[PDB]
Amino acid sequence: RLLGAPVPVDENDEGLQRALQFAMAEYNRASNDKYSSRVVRVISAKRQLVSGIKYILQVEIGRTTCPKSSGDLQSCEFHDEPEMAKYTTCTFVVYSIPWLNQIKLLESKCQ
Amino acid sequence: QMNYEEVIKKYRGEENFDHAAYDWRLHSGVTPVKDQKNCGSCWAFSSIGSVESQYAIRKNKLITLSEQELVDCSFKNYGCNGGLINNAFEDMIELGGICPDGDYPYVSDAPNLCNIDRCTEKYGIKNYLSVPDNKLKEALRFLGPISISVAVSDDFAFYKEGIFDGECGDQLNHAVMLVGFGMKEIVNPLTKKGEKHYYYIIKNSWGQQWGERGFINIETDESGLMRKCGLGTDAFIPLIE
Repeated sequence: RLLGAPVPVDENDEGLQRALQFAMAEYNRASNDKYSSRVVRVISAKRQLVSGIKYILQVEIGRTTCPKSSGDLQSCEFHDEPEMAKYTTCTFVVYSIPWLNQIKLLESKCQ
Repeated sequence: QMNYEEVIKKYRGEENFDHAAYDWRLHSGVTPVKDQKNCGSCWAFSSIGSVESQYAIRKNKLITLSEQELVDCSFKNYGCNGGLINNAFEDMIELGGICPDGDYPYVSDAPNLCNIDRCTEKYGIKNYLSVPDNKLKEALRFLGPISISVAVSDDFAFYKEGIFDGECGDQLNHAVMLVGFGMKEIVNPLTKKGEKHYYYIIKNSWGQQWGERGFINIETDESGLMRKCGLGTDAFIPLIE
């Protein structure tokens, strides 16, 4: 009913893609694993309007048979054996302030 | 909870006015713009801004109230997860005034338990009234700044200057303040004759870097019945005297 509360927002939301893209890219970089990950699917994403835009992602991540982009980024493939693919779920919280051309990663905790 | 027709009567009476332009920013009716930051508390900034404006206009006093207190203590709303303007005012009445933001600082999303007895004296309202979607200009002119809802889009969050008329949002989602209406002559580059472009003046809560020093202009007609982005489908204004 409410002003300023988190809203659904569709999966193909260009603004979201960019939000996710950033999140993931940031990750692989924070990760120490020599294999880059990447999203299997977007479970539940919500966008809240504030002093800028805030996104809340629920996605399933997986390990691919690829290097840290030193490649492209660009779609490899996930590891064939589910134990190297170490599938899991993460929740990202991105915060963009466009009129300041900046963007952050407020929270990124995985299962 | 009051009746517009009865209220506007005592504040307007005869005093006819010019629908072209009037800006409270030039009549001691608008307090400094603030920033909600990472937290969805526009509903509070909008509300409180309206009451600070009422004090500067009716009491001649310049105070800045605490939207934190309102965010923490308004059990009608949902703090940083949204809220409604009229719920805000509602609770102000129950709480019996809000503290100056000098004693109850804003901290946005940071965990914070509510505490009322945190200042020497509180500032509140007597009640609030709702404004008809065809009386905004009148309302603004004799009653003062109005707390309104509006549907915002990306084209909005990217506003820089001038009288905006870009794409609106999907549904009402943001809370702002209506601090007046203006009018600019602009020579049509094709007919080469100047045309009159009317607009509303809105005070946002995203800081001073956004838009024209925190404000934004919205396209409208001379009567102000044209409410772009449904701006004003929700219009409230607090009364303190």
